[PDB]
This record gives sequence, structure tokens and C-alpha cells, in this order.
Amino acid sequence: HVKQYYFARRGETSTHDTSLPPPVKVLSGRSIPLKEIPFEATRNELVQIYLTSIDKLIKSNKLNSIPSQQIASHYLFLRSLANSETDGIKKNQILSLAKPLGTYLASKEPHVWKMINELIEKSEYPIIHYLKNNRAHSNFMLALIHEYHKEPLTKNQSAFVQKFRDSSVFLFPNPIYTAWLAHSYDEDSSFNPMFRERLSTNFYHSTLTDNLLLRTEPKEVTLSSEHHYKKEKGPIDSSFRYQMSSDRLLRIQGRTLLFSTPQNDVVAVKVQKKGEPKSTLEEEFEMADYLLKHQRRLDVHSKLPQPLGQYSVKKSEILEISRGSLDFERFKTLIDDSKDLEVYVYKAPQSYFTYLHDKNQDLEDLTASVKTNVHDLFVLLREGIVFPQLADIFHTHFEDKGRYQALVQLLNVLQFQLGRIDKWQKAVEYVNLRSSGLADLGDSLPITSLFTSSDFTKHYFSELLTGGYHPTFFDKSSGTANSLFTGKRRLFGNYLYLNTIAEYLLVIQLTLGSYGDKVTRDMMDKPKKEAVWRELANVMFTSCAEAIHIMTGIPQSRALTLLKQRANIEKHFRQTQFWMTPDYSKLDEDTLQMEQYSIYSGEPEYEFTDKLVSGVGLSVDGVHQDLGGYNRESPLRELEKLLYATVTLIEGTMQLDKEFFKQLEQVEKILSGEIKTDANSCFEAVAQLLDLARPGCHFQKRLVLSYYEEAKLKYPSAPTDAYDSRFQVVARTNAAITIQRFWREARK
Amino acid sequence: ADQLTEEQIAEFKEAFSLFDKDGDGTITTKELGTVMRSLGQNPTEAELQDMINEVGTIDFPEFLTMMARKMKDTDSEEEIAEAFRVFDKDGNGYISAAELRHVMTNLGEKLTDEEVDEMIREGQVNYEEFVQMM
Ligand SMILES: Nc1ncnc2c1ncn2[C@@H]1O[C@H](COP(=O)(O)O)[C@@H](O)[C@H]1O
Ligand SMILES: [Ca+2]
Ligand SMILES: [Ca+2]
Ligand SMILES: [Ca+2]
Repeated sequence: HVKQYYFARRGETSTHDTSLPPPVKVLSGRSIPLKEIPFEATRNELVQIYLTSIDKLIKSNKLNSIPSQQIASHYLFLRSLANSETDGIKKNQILSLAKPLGTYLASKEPHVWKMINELIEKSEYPIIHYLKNNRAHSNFMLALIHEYHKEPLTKNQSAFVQKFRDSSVFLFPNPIYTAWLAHSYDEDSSFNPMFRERLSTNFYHSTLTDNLLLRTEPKEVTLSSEHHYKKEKGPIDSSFRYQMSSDRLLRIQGRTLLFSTPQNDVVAVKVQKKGEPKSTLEEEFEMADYLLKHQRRLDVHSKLPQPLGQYSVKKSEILEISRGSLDFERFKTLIDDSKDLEVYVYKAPQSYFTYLHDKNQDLEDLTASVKTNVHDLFVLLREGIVFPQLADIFHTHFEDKGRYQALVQLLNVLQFQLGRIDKWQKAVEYVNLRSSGLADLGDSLPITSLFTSSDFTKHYFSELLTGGYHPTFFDKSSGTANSLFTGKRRLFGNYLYLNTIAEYLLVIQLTLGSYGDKVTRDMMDKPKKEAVWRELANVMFTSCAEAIHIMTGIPQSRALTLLKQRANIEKHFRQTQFWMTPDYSKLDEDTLQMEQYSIYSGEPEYEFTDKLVSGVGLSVDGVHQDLGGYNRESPLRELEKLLYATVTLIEGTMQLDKEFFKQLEQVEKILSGEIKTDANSCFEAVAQLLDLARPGCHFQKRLVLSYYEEAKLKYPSAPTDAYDSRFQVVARTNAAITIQRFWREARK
Repeated sequence: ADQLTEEQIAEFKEAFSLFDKDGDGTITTKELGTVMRSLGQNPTEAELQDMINEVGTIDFPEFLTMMARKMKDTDSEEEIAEAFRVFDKDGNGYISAAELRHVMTNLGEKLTDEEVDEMIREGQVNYEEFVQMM
């Protein structure tokens, strides 16, 4: 064989908060300390307050006065919480409170009591199946605290409620939240983190990801002694010098001179820029070589460049060769001013010098190419390698030009949507994603640089590493600025990780958009244009699913299905097609309003006070199109939903699998005898495993069924009325799958 | 080594990924028996012990060939007969044909309408005979 595996192992650590800027903000040269509002302690204080308030509800005989769907929510929530509680005294306090609600529903609203008991015989956390629709938007837990708790909330409690007022889900303990979140993406789920309040509409996708991430442990990645970023290498050997002939010079691309060969591939001489240190060229050599050597190990699909040397060449010689060609002057300005320039020499197919947005590719080859690029980016991410400058994407608030943050809401204080992209098509003009696969491989970072205060994190994400300041955060009593945000210092690496996943897919989206605009600009055929933009939507959705597959192991077909529960592909195609072409620049206000209604289908239309440039659209500079107005959000609402959907499925699932194995470990200990316990709480621990399995995944359920049998052998003397229906459903499916595999072989 | 179906490889891939706790695309022997159990192929002591001797870590192509070897041991005849049995509440050996549509197409790797119609061929139809055909 050639062994397939990664040179990185992922674990956990105490905190990411090491060697970080002090948590302080300076205002009028006064130093204001930033304090973290603990997420878990505060969540729990509010569930205690919720339980007291139920207690007060009961004592008022006012059950009669709250609607039924709420009483269900309260009952089901209290059963689920009781099931999550290992302390018997608390478990018992919780069911005392449930029982009067149960007495009532049975007696006075019994179609509803019948709906409840169905969910109870499927699950130990039946609330998560109850909240798979519009019911999630009704905050039954905050509503009741508001009615029955007659004290001001604390500062901490108030801050928590401000941030997660959208759903009661945010108050759930870890295993119930994680399981709700994952099952929210399922085929029988119609939940959407969107709700209309008054005439206003509230989008809260980002908040699902923050609520989730604040529960996680600080991750840690260990690179092998053999990793590219670890193994000590010697100097590069350069025993060969390429003899440059102007006769074989195909053209000049950027600072790279391209020469033909007898073999119909290309020799590139990449020439040193002004202010570029020798080492930048060295690292591109060293990373091309590493990837060539480990290509088989990693299943790298790219057609890699082959390194040939790294050495110094006379400028007179570089000038004497280039002199004739077009671009000679631009190349002359681009390259360092020195008599001796460093070059990096390599060989590559022609397809390497083709940018992934090139309008000469037809859709089949573009798709094949995108798939290669996407594959290698996430496979390399698993290996510990990050590429932070695939494209030059920037934001601008008014002038501050800043690096684009794909999950901006998670990484700063009170920013609500993705910002306008400046000169968007230019940002990918020179993207390092090529027709062949990846390029510009030296411009790369060890994944560890995202989990520490590297020069990079301190530079691009210092709000996230420092803490949150805003005037509403300031206590006068403690003299501090308190926030949930300052708590991210401990988990900052987990945030940059997910950001990186969204950012790759953002570059792919911009590249696809550039290709679409270039291909459809001269098309005469309005249905044929629409076709291209529908297919670019399919490639984008598919890429997001490939990323799920590679990071989690969820089959791509299931991942694509999970995405489409949350992100709408009709809307994405409509929005991309409208805002990434200049055609809207010609519409009058009434036509523009009519077109906007179609691409957002009942959601609020994009609002802007900017004046459109004829033949361009939204454009600050009068010439290049932007995505968004001056100081406004990106209009690609669905893209935002899709990037958040993707990144929530990956983390959602890692974190679900963690909850599973913690339960498994508990079931194995009971089963073996390493924890003595009664029958009924063995059955309970097993039923719980069912809930923590990935949605749409059979093989977990099968293992639990096996655990179940094992348990019934151990405690045969004990009824199984509460658990038989769910296990029988798992058993019927396990049996049906074998019959299906049998029939498939027969057809052959 | 492996004449496996697209569907088996999809399943064994996800299972491998799940029990690869550190994401390096290799599982330890610690996990092997538990992962094997999850795929219907719970091993004997000796078979698990023999697999443990063979070794630290196991990549995913090595896994796709451990699984085929254990799969050879399985009698199709018995493993399919014990499945159909679940749908036989009684000892009659009889199931319903109107039904078996609503099983094959509503559970597991669901059959297509053509596949369901194609199966009903080979009032009622008994299972014990159907295995004898294949
Ligand atoms: N670095 C960034 N990357 C992406 N979007 C941003 C960034 N900074 C601000 N935004 C968003 O862009 C819009 C206008 O910028 P601002 O006025 O800074 O909020 C807002 O809707 C912000 O949420
Ligand atoms: Ca480049
Ligand atoms: Ca570069
Ligand atoms: Ca491992």
C-alpha cells in the first residue's frame, strides 16, 4: 500500500488565552478593563429561574390562561431536562413540576397530550422534535420568566437574554441544544432561523453558531515531527540553472516569465518583487516539494508544479529576455530594483496558468476544476495547512480598508450581517485557484497559527483576541465593561477555524460569480443565461457539501440534503444572478422593486440610498461593481445563510459526536459492571444514545440496538414498555437494509 | 480484496470517520471491535485478538479489506433469513405484498418504484422460498 493519513492530530486544551493582548480598552487615555460574562454559569442561573417560575405558575391555578402549544413546550422541556439530569434529587424536583402540567393536558387538552406521548416514546429529549418548526421562535422560557419572576434580572442574566432572546433553545443544556441543532436540519424539519416581528424581519442564523461555539472546548492541533512546519530541512539544492531563451518565451504573467518546452508543458521563472524577502520564494519551493512527496498519502488531486531551483539571476539578463513581449513595462515596474534578483523556477501544465474563473472553460471542465480545488483546500486543512491569501477580498467602512471576515458577526461586537465586498470581481482576478488545482503554495500558514497569538491573528483579529468594548457593556459599580464576547478569548481558535472554512467557500463563490458574469455578458438568450446561473448555484451547493463530507465523513448526498433544508437554492441562484451582473443598473424604481421581490420571495428587499452607476450598478469608485452599498451589508443573503449552514453542520456534528461518545463510555461502564446501577437507569442511558446519533445515520442506531440487547440480558427482570417501540423501529430498519442490499446484488 | 457496493463504502467510510477520534484518518485497535459491532460484524474474542496481533493504527483502505474478509465468513443464507424474520410476526413464513412496498421504500437504502415492482414478482408471497431462489 501507500498509507493514507494526516500529519496532524486534533485534541483539546485548557484555554487559548495565552500571550494575548491585555483585556483592556483605552478611551481618552483611560484604561477600561473588559470582563467575560460566563456563558454556562449564566445559562444555568436562568434555567433555575425558569424552574422557580413554573413552580409559581402551578401555584396560581393560572395554567388555564396560557395557550396549549406553550404548556406542551413547558412539559416536554421539563421531561427532557429531567432525562439530562443525573442527580436523582434534582431529577425528582423537575418531574414534580412536570406532573401538574401532565395532569392538566390529559384532562383538558387531550389531542395535544396524545401528540406529546408520541414524541416521548421516540425520545429521551422529545422537546427537540417538538421545536423542529415555527414553535422554536416562541420563547416560552423567557415569556414565563417575564410573567412569574418579579425581580430585575442581574446584569449578567440581562446581557445573556439580550443576545439570545430569539428562542428558548439557547437556554437548553449542552446535549439537548446540540441535538436540537443537528436535528433541525433533518428531512422532517421545517425550522428556519428567521422570524417576522411587527413588520420587521429577524435573521438569526449567526446566533445558532455562537450559542454552539460558546459551549465547545478549546481545540488544539499537534503536527508530527515529520510535518512540513516541523521537520528540520537543510538548504534547497539547486544544481541546475535553466537557460532562458526569448525564443521559448510564451508570455509574461505578473512577475512570472513563461517558457515553452518540447513536452507541451511550461517552465516558469518567477521573479522577485520589490520588498519580497528571499524566504517567500524559498517556502514556495519547499511546499511544492512536500506536497509532491506526500501527494499519494493525502490524495492531493491538483496537478502540482514541479520545483526546479531557487537562485539569483542578473536583472540585465531578465530584462534582455523580457524586452520584446507585451506587458514588458508592467513586469519591469513589478520586479525588485537590484542588480541580482532571486527567482523560483518550476514546471507546470498550461492549465496551471489558467485562473479558475476563465470564460474559455465550459461548464463541465469548470466543475471538474472547482471540485479539485475544493478537495485539496479541505484535505490540506486536515493536514494542518491553511492558505490565507487565495484572493484579495476587502471591506470598507467610511476610509478603513480591512481584510474580509466571512463570519464577521462571530468575530466582532454587535455586527449583524456580512459587509459590502469592494470591487468584488477584481478581488478574484488573480485568485490562486487554477484550472489545474492549487497554486501559490508558499503563501501558507500552519493551522496552529490560528490557535495562538501569531503575528497574523494579532493583526487581523485583535478585537476577538482582546475582548469586547461598547458603551452599553460598561458597569459603573465594578468599573468594567462586561460582555459574552470577552469569553471568546478562551475559544478564539475555534472561531478562526470555522471562519477559514467559510472563507474558502466565499472565494469559490466569488470565482464562480466572475465566471458567470464573463460568460453571460454577451449572451443574447435570457433562458440560456438563467441556465448558467442555476448551474453555478448547483456547483456552489455541491462544494459546500464536499467540505462537509471531508471534515465530518457525512456522505455528500446527505450533506447536500441537510444544506437544502436550511439554504434555498432557487433564491441563491436568483440573488447571485441579479447582483453579480450590471443589468439591474438599468431598472427604474418600480421595476427594481418588482425584481427584488422575486429574488427574496417575501423576505425584506435590499435597502440602499446609493446612486447606481449606469452599466455597472453599486460602485463606490465609478468603475468596478461592488456587492453592497456604501456602509451597508452584502445583498447575498442566501450566500450568508449557506456559509453559516455549512459551518454549523461541521461543528454541530463534531460536537454531537463528542456528546455521543461521552454517553457511550457511560453505557459501556454500566454494561461491564464498572458502575453498579438499577435496571431502569441502564435502559435510560441507552435510550439517550439513540438521541445523540447523527440524523440520517443508521450504523450508530444499530450499535445502540446492540447495546440494548446486551442490557436486557444483564437485567432481564425488568419491563421494557417505555423503550420497545423506538428500538423495534431501529430493528425494522436494520432488517430492511439487509433485504435492500440483497435485492441490489440480484439485479446484477 | 473488495467487491463492495457504493452503499457499503459510504457506510464504512462514515463509520471509520466517526471512530477516528483525532481526525488523522487512522483508528486505533481500541475502537476496532466497537466500530465492527456498529457495522453488523461484531467479532469473536479470537477474531478481534487476531486482528489486534496483525498490528498501532489502521488507515481506511486497510479497513475496507479487514471488513471484506470478515464479510466472507457471513452466510448470506442465514443473515438474510433472520432479517425477513423480523417482518414475520408469526411463525408462518408469510408477509404481505401490498405491504413490502411500504417497507422497502420507506426505510433504509429505500428502493425505487421500479425496484419495488421488480421484487414483488419473484394475494401474498412467502419469504422462506424467496431466499432459496437466490
Ligand atoms: N471585516 C469585515 N468583513 C466583512 N464584513 C464587515 C467587516 N466589518 C464590517 N462589516 C459589515 O459591513 C457593513 C458596513 O460596515 P460597518 O459600518 O463597519 O458595520 C455592516 O453591515 C457590517 O456587519
Ligand atoms: Ca498569486
Ligand atoms: Ca504570492
Ligand atoms: Ca486516530
